[PDB]
Amino acid sequence: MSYNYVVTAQKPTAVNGCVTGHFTSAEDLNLLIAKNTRLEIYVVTAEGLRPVKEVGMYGKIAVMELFRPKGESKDLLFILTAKYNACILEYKQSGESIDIITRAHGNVQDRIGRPSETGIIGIIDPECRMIGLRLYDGLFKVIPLDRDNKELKAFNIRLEELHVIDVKFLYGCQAPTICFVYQDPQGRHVKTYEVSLREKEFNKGPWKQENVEAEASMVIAVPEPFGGAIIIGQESITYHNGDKYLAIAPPIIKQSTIVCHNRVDPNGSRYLLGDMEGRLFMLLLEKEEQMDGTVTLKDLRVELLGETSIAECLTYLDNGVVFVGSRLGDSQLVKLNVDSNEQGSYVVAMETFTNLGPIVDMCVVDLERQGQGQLVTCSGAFKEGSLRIIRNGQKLHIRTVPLYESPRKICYQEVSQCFGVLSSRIEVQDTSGGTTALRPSASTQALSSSVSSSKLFSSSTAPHETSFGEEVEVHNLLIIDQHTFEVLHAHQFLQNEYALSLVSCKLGKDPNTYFIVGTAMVYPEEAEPKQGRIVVFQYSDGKLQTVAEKEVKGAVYSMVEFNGKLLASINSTVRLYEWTTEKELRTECNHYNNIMALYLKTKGDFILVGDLMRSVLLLAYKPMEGNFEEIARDFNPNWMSAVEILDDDNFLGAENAFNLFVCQKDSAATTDEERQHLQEVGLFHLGEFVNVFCHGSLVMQNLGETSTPTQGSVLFGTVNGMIGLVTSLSESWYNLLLDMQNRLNKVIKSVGKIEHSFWRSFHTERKTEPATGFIDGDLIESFLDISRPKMQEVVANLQYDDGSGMKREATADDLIKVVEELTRIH
Amino acid sequence: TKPCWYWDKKDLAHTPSQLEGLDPATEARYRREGARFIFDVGTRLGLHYDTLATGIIYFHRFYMFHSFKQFPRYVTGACCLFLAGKVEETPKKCKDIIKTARSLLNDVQFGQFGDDPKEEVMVLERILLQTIKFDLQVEHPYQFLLKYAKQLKGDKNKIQKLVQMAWTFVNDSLCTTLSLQWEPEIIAVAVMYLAGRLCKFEIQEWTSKPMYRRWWEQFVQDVPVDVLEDICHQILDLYSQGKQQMPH
Amino acid sequence: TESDWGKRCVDKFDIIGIIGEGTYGQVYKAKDKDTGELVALKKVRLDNEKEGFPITAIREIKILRQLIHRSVVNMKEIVTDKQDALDFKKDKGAFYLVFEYMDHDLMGLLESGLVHFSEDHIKSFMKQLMEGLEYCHKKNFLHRDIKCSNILLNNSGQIKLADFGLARLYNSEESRPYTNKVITLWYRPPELLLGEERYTPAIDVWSCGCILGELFTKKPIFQANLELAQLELISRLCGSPCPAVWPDVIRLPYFNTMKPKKQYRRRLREEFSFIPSAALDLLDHMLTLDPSKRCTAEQTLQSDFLKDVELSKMAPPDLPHWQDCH
Ligand SMILES: CC[C@H](CO)Nc1nc(NCc2ccc3ccccc3c2)c2ncn(C(C)C)c2n1
Repeated sequence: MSYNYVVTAQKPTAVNGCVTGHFTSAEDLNLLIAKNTRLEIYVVTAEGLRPVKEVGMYGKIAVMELFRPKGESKDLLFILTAKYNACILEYKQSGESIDIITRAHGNVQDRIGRPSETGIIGIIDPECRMIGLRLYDGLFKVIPLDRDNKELKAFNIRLEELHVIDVKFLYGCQAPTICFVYQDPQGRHVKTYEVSLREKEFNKGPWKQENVEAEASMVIAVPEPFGGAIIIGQESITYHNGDKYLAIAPPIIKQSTIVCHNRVDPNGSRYLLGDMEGRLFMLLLEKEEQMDGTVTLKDLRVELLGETSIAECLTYLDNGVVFVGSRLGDSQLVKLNVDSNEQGSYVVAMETFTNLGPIVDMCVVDLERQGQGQLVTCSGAFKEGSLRIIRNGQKLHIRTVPLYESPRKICYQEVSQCFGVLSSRIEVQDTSGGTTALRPSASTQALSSSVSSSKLFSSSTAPHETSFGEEVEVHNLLIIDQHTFEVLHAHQFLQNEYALSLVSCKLGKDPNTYFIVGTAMVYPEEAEPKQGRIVVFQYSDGKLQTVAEKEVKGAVYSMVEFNGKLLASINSTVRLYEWTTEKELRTECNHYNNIMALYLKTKGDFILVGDLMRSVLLLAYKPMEGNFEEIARDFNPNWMSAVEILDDDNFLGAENAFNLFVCQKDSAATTDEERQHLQEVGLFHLGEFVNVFCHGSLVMQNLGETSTPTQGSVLFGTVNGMIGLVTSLSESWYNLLLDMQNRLNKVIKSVGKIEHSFWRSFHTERKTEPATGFIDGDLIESFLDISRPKMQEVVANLQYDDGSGMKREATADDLIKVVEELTRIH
Repeated sequence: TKPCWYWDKKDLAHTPSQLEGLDPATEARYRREGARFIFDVGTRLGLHYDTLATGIIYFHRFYMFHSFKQFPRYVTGACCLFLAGKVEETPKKCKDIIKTARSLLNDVQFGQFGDDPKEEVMVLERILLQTIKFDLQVEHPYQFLLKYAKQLKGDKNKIQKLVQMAWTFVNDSLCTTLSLQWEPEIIAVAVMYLAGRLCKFEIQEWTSKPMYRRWWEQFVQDVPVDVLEDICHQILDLYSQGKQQMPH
Repeated sequence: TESDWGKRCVDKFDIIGIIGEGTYGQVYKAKDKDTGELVALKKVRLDNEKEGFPITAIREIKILRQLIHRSVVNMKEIVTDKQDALDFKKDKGAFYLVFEYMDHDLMGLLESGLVHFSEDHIKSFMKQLMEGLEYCHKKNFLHRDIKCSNILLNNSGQIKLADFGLARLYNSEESRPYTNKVITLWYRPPELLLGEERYTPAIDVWSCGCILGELFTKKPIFQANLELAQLELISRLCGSPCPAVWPDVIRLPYFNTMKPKKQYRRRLREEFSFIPSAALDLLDHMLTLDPSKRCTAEQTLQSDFLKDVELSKMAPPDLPHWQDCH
């Protein structure tokens, strides 16, 4: 068996959702921000936000909504986790003591059901009579909000429309009414149903089905006076209410997909709309009063306000202060002005909240020779793309390097005192037949620049037609100084060539240090790339020189230096190249029993391969024979997102289900079959998507004791910005910390009353296994935050083992010292 | 696709056994003794008649490729029965076959098994499988005797007498190389034909074509009486050579 | 000739790698040096010599040389390790069962979560499987290990059944004693959970029905660890076994022993209401408690769901091979 420990070095930073309400007091205005597994509670002031409370939940926050049922003084909060843990929460404050109350809780998972394409949707009635959940195709789940439903028991109503895009409860209806956009073979339509708690079924809705735009994406519930709904698409915005139908199709919104909406004026007169290019719009409802005294919607208007960070969630708060909750870039507070500035914009940034964004890749480098290490991340996407320099100093100090284009891979080249970074920018087919970039960015603002003139694929004869307005990716290799982070050089790859892998190394007997890039020729027609390049560059005297190119019959997904040779993965094939005295790559040996060789790691003559679906395979280079040999494979099927070698026997992997596992050689060599079986000894649900695993640590280790129970250091970056660390334990130390976890889980009160053991259980749509081989360091590190009575309750009857003393009782003060040492590695 | 498992009578003059100096009578004797050894061992163990026949067919085929002087026949027989049990889903442990083989064989005969009987048998299974070309599925006259008899309608007792007499002739034919000369379908017809002559029955009357004097043609196409008579002659030769007489 | 099996050496195949772990030996991917055909080799080791050549392999050899159908895996030949020269006693080399290589196995596609089946995709999948099962059933063979892993899919969309290690002939005339624990618990029929021991070919139909439901949910229907818990899950969906729906349930060894928590009513149509009507009717008939009332393979092919499915229009599963990296 294997024993490992996982801690969070940086908590998730990307904003997944934000709501405004009166949660902490019926008097205050609150903003609740939901980062993955973390809830942040703020109070709105005239300058900005006052933080008041933050809690963690043992689950990814999927639905977060505020409601105030009749009889309550203040808003209550509903949170549903991605594993279907539901709960209703209340804020309670006693002087200086702030705590969160779990008013109702339960798990609403159905034994049988198909998870929907558009994900979990949760909505609440305007009269707070029920919670609507869209969890599975063809079903609508209702949790009625009666006083007695403390377990959140619910029933399903059959829903004929299997493919629902979005559903929201409508305002201004006699009985609970849902408006949903759904898709069937005839296109997309908007339909309404009524929800009867007494009959537990749908009844016919207030207004007829209407066919809507093919890409109708979002449903807006318009409050009275207007009533009805607004449906946002790619080209048009439509209002539907009974007989009335309006449609505005302004050309400005066709340019970029609108992803978020928020209400500004409670009367429904004004809404905010945001799009993927970061633009912020105002949607205006023009009122017309009839002599009857009724107010009808006269027209719709869309007005461009300015630019924000590419926003996942928008919240208007009060005054002109809008909170831009971003998942791909930094979140923001911005102020909307009545008068535009001299550039024509009504939006001026107030504050910027750091978001490490998607961490596509990262490396650890000692820039100052401090014997510490600094973490350089490829963070963000599109106009939010950046590099982030991260060091320990008690908080993390983070420098941001804006690129305004997507960073893909990073590798450090000390000889050149610079970084090599792969990046891609979006250009659009223009009337010249070529393409035009939407904004200047790192690859266009380089000091010196170059473009591949390779003739490898120039024979073409394969037609690829272009339509005006279509997007393309343009890929570049950026040479960036390690001190100024100035883009010294930008090399642009071939049209339709994607840069997928990057290394910096010396090969063979060649004293030169090269940047080597693996690419793939990507055409929309192809299911899987069938052409690619390995390119050897040399960065010398401010210019990048193309040294050699090797044509391959696939995508070079991963490369790594291997004992002076170049190890590259081309589709299924894993290949080892030698670097000749003629400065060309020469194939030595190949391995072909793969589905798709997405990831490669090495140690000595051993190679770890990560497959798209066949988990991880341990290969070995046999120098006596000049070829590969399969040592062992993890025959259990997992979709890999990243891999890493812990030691000669233990191997770490991350699954696309937000799970981590460790495989070991069976080390019971009585039969060849046992040796070739990698056994999954560790299983753990991280809750994050791990893009990159990197050996290293950010703690200051020079001139220090640097002694800890833990051995080893692997850092990993995730899509939500979370950075974590995996380290190894001895059997004795694991058992102590594991036994302590079981004791802590009985003592510590969970938000929503979610069992910790459940949360960390390995989970896919098809399996759920109890965690094994992993200590939740974030749980262990919480021992230092629980009250003294609880600490002493935890240590009761706790014995140590395999120590100098076989059995040794633990005191509260003894464990405080142990945990504090564990806090020193992160 | 599939191998050919039938030889001409004339070809049996050139088995490995014959060419190593064994005369035709001796090889015929060895085949009877090996087959009957298989039959007796498996009967003591309670084995289905198909399992006994399958082992015997493996045995007969084996010695079309090997000589009796280099492969002791009772070891081969025991191995054939051991494999037959697994093929026909009537498995037996090799130790139990040895135990029974020892009970039935004298001291000289059991000498063939050498110092370690089980090992000599288990080791041979490799050669057996390669010899029979991994063609394990075998059909036997029994299923055709019953399939064809079911299509006869008439006096219940005369037909049952026909079947049992023919069934006995099938059991007796396993001691011969007929298994190597004619498909089982033909064997089943030949034994029905022989029992009919011995019982003075006119089988055509029991068929759906009572005026079709060559009654068997509706069961087995393209079979001349010559073939059925050759089979009948060879079966009765066993009875005449021995002291046993036709069952009747 | 092509029929002289067991003599050709495994030297004739370049071994690419180890695809999986088998019952009687590991399974390897290989390429024929002469033709370039990718083949799958199942290693049979008789060196254990506890009871000689494994019966599991004997069954697969015996049966698969008889069965010829598009939806049944083809055994191409049997090859051997370099044999010891003139020393058959010392020869401990193994034999290899040569099979056609299949790109993927259903479990792998589903567990990785890398496949989506539309109604049309499921029609093409089930028709091939049930036609293959019918071929086997018309030939009176029972698979007895139908599980997602044993169903094998090529990227074209051709479906082939594979592991016949537990297959045995079925006689309606002569009831025979059979082994009670045959199929994986998740795909095991209720009759065998109660210990039938004389089971029908409808055991394989139940398993295929569990797969049918799974293809619409991407999750197995009856996931349990213990035989009783499995009967409980089946009962929650299909209804509790009782003479009202299964007159002969009272004859089964464990009927009185393994009672479910309640005498549940059948809800299969309610919990599967998101399934298309033709499929729900097929599922309802395939997941019938009483094996003598459970539909046959032929009856499934004469259903509104699979009857008019044109097999020429192969309709492959939607498997992503790019953009899955990022
Ligand atoms: C019998 C157990 C196996 C494993 O589950 N099943 C199995 N799997 C086959 N291919 C799918 C497959 C499975 C695993 C892989 C791993 C890496 C790379 C490629 C892989 C491909 C296959 N091809 C042909 N056969 C014959 C033997 C019927 C097969 N038997």
